[PDB]
Amino acid sequence: PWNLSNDEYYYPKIIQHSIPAVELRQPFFPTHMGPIKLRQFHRPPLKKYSFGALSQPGPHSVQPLLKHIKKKAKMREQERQASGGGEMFFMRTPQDLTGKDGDLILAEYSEENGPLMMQVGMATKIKNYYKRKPGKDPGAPDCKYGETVYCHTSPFLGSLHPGQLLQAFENNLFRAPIYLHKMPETDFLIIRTRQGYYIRELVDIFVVGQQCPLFEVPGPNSKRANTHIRDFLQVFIYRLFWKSKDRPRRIRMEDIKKAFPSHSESSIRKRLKLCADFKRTGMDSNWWVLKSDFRLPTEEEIRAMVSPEQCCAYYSMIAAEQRLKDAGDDEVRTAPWNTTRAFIAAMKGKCLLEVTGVADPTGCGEGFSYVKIPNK
Amino acid sequence: GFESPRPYKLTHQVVCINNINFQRKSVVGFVELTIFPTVANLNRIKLNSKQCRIYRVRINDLEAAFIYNDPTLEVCHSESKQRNLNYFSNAYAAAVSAVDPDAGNGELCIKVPSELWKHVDELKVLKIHINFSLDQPKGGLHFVVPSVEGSMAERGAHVFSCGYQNSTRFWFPCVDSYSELCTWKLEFTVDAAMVAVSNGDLVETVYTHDMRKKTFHYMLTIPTAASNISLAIGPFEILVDPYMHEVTHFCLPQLLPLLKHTTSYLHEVFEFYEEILTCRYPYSCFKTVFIDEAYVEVAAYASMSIFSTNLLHSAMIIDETPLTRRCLAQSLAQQFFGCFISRMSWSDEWVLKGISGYIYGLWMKKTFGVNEYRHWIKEELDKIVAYELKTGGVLLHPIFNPASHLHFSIKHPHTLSWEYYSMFQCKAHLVMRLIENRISMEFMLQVFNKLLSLASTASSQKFQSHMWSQMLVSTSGFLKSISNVSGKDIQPLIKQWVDQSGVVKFYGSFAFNRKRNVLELEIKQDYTSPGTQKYVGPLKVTVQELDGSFNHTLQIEENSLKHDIPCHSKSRRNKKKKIPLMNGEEVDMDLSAMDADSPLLWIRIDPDMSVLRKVEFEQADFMWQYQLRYERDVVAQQESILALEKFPTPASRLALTDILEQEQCFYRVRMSACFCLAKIANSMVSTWTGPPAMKSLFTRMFCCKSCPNIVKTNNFMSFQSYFLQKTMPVAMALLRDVHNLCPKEVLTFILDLIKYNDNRKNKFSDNYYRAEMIDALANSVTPAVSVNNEVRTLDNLNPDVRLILEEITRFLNMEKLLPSYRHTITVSCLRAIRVLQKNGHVPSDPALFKSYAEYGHFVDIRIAALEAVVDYTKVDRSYEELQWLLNMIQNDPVPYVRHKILNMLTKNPPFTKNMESPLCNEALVDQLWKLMNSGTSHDWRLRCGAVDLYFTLFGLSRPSCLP
Amino acid sequence: PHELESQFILRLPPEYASTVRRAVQSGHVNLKDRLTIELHPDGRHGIVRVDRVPLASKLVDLPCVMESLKTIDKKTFYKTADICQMLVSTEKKFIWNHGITLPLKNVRKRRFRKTAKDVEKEVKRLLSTDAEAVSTRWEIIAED
Repeated sequence: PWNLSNDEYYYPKIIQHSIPAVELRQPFFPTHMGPIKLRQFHRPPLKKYSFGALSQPGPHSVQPLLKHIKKKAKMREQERQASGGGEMFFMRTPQDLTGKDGDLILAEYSEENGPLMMQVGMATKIKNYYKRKPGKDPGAPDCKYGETVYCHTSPFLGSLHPGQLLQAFENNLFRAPIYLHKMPETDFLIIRTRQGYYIRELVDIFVVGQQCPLFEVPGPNSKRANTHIRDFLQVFIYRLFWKSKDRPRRIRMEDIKKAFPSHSESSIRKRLKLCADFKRTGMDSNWWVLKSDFRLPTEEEIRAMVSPEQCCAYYSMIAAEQRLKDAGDDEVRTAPWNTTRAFIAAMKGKCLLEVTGVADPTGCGEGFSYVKIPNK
Repeated sequence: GFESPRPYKLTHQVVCINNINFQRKSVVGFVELTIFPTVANLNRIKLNSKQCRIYRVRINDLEAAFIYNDPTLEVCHSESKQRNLNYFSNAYAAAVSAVDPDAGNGELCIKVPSELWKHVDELKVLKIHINFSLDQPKGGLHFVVPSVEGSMAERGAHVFSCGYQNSTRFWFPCVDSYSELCTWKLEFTVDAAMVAVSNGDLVETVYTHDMRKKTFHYMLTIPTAASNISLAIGPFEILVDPYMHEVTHFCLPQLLPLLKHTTSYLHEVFEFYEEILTCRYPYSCFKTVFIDEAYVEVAAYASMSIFSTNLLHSAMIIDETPLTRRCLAQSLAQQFFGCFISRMSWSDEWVLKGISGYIYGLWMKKTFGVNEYRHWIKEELDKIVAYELKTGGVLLHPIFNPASHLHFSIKHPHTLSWEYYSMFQCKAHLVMRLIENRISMEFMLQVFNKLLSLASTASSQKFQSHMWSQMLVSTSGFLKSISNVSGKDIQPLIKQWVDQSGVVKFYGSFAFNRKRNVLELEIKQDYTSPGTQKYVGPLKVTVQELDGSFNHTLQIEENSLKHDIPCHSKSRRNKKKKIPLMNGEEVDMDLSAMDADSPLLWIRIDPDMSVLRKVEFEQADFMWQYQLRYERDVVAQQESILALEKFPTPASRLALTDILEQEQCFYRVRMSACFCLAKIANSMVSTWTGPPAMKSLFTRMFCCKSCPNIVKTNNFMSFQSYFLQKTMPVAMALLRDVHNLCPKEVLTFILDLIKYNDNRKNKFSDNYYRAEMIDALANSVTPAVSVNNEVRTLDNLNPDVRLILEEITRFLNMEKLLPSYRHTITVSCLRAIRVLQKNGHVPSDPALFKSYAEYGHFVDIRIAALEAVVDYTKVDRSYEELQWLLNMIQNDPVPYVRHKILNMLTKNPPFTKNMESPLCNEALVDQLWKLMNSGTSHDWRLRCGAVDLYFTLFGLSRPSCLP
Repeated sequence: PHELESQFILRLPPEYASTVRRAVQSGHVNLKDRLTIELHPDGRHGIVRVDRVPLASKLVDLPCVMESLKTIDKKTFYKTADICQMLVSTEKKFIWNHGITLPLKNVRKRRFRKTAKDVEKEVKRLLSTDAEAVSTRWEIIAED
């Protein structure tokens, strides 16, 4: 007639990326980054086109896109109201991730090179942490973006004041305090493609403070590092087998050698040894056909193999490897594998961090340094 | 997209009922349908009607000609000499498909008059006015008329619409499909002292000009199907809910306080179902009717539910509060997702049954706790793996035979066996739990809210089905809404567990490699059994080692056998530290039984029940004892209890005794540990040291400190030591000595529990505890030592059984003067007399049970007595008792009792197909073929029960015992 | 295939920024004729022509990294591109020291931690010259 389940003795007490991002598609998640592409990591230069309308030299008209924005927003609202009116998932194609539609905000970073950084196509949430005032409080100061949550226990290193609302980017990679600023009155946003220039205005720009890392960047030559390299190569090989139209699914080796050119071909053969065999003569000659007993994994198994946040941690590791390599122990402490290990260990309560040090990304008294100190 | 199989679209229907005569069991009325033809040259219009005598039919006030034929009255011809069951199943499927409104067909074929053809070609409205009469219905409307004199309201006579699925054709002519949605206008002219409850909201109640009768007018503006329209006419006591004011509860007279106490919880069920979904309750009223001689225990129609009065309990009745509470909860879940959102075909029924069962399981989780949820999910999963390994498998969403491994056709709900229907609903809600496991629970509730919101925007339009078909769900629409809200599609999971009809069997065994510190699992599947299929997905395994609990995902492809997972340290055996558990806590474990070289304490293959599986893991006995003691999962404690019966070592006795002594264990684990301890104690006789099992523990927990053999006076206010106290002597009576006789120390203990029982002090009743005491007395009966088939008389009675017989005589006679809540002691004493007759103690005479199986008794007494008569006619090979049971199947007033007799005669058959019996005549084959063909033509549940009985007795081929 | 879109920021003089802002928020294709952008084959020089009035432009590198984030419900935000360049209109000259927001000013000089031991390319050229040579003589020197 009651509960009668002794639950207090048995049980004592989210981010959905785009379908191009969870499928690790190669424009957004690169297979190989060279040295000049690792120096320009997250700072991509303005490339000159060889073919297209902008490749011909001369003046080029920019095109306003406000009929396009409101047409796409009205179309997405029709899709949402046709599907029952709830919240929908829209980012299903690469053409959904253009800047030509939707409400864009900008997000500037305080640090030069953060320990973790999102790739194109990945999602993040805005959480407004609001500590109520002692006793009576009016309610969270309302904010245009994000959802509000009442935080008794401060997520960040410091603690919120009573009656202080702090917005923050929250995802699987990090959690970082953001601060809404209005845009300058002179700056517009030009989206250039091969066909032409397009212009939006911006009105909202956030400044992102020092990140609190939630994912540990692996070290170089680590076991997690080599495991991610092997799993990424295996996922790419499976997706090339899925893309093959031949009835015995078959791939070519130099497609994989074009994608991963730093790999020795002994490792690629090792990945193809199980699940494929090489045909030298007859039909399918010089192709790696799929074995007939091998069941090619489904889409959800391939998604469960490698996560996009592991790819971001690997990209952070190899970019920091390049920067350290170019600059000939203080710098090694500022490497993201050390700082991410230090911060995550401090969050479990293993150890403490010297908050003033050399891992400080500001170079002055502002900002923290995530390097381990003993708790004694 | 929904395209109708009918060439017309029905907009509005008026059902008017006059002259409900209770003496003659007769109704008169008319029906006026408003159809719009969608195809020109409509000519014939085909409607559904059973048992109604059609007087006249007028189309647009012009007299029309109808022809009636029902092929399901006599399925095969009387002069065909076929006697195999596959012939009858194909003929019965063809007959039900010939009256199917889900095709274009129907039983009443009305011809459009000639002058209206220019009205039907350019598609304009047609108003069909049929007037009919039910002369003495054998189905549909059930008239409960008691034989007390007085007025019909003074004796308690009432009518209600009974049946399952599309059974509204049994009391008015309609389009009896779930896809023909229309608005409704319902008028019922009843006696002035009676009330007529139906679907919609009651717009008015006018008197007749003599003021002896009154007409109830109901209107239903939400477009429902004809199959969701119901009726309950009787002298009901009305009670408005004091919390929610659109909810009225109707009971039979003199049962108002029971109704007040019973239906006092329902507002919390309403609040739950409206806060997990975000839609409010779609109908404008809710009505709960409690009736006598009900068809099912709970039926749910549009804006109405019909329960039996046997659910009504008072405040002092426990062990019935959770059952009635969950019956109310599943009726409300079917109000949301069986009556508002309806079915597009007979396929896509798994969607609605799964959503109803899944949200009812979420209600059970919030109300009774996560542990009761896990126990319920495990018992449903064990039920389905037992049924699917027994006979073929349940196929959710078939494609039109798709399932030819089973003796009936799955194309229509009225050809399904009743056990298949029950397992269908069970598998549907477990597959919905699997879809929640793949796509998280908040996205699942968003799917359900999107379906409800499309239906409620659809429910307010007036367009005749341009938009009213958004209230009908399909499989493709459900999967598309899932893909809309989540971005993942579940098509491999749908392809495996819905379209394929099988469960998986796992045989696991491990070996610990000490050199490389790995755990080599060996998981092999039995995929060649008739009910099984092959699993190739991922599989979770949880290993508890000394460093904690770690989860691993294994990829079990077809050629896979050995899975090497890594193991952690054993440094919590170097120092005594606490070993951390599955939750955040940690405990002190006695590591003396563990191996020195292996760190791992226990292994669980598929802990979260994420597949439809049956696991057979080979651990060591100390690992099962550690899993029984220190696990924080009730299904793992239950499976360790189930696996400790094979290891009768005294460490397992210590493990189960420590579980029994332990409060803060879930109570249904201790109730299982009682029976496991009884089995282990029976297996280690000539080794057992002290007293019998659980006796000292019973005197420590439930008896006085100063008197060990006097039980404490009954205080049942804890509800967990009440259940454990009433289950411990029932398991204690299964103790046996070296001579295979129950010891006289346990029988004397049970008799002293019966004598010293004092219940004048608790606020709860004692009927279930005393009934369990009679069950414990019945468990102690061992077979008697008859010499030379000596007649069992009173002098050569066992000295043990004379005390038992005196006690059950005293209990049954005292029940005749001071009755229990639902005659629980009558049921227990009849069951115990059948136990004494099954052994050689009481003479094998069915006359007592034949007197308790008469019509005027309570239905629990009736089904207990009929169970005893079925067991007697199985053991004594009685011909006249089988003819008595078949006659009672043919003409009994209560149809639930007829269904239960067919069910019990299927479960405990008098003979199987392998047996040579004296009861294998051509006469019995002809009687059962006549019972399948004719005779059971009015119920759709007696006919499937007769098909099940013919399959159990004679098999799928030609009855062998025949020329 | 798909090519990642390349977004940059255009900074205009304030009166010309007001005319361009009014023409953007109006939304006609009249703005398309009025505003043109010609990028010179230097790669770091241009003209932006507002209402057919030429303005001199430089494509500069920004000290921080910005990211455009689109949304449909204003609760979940999807990263669309990385912005690192600005075509201000009116090498060391092509590097901007300040950030776009008001708190970030003199970020490169003050709020950026500097770690030090073009130069690599010069070393490669020196190695190539040594290879094309015959005899190489080297000495770490002193003041001379």
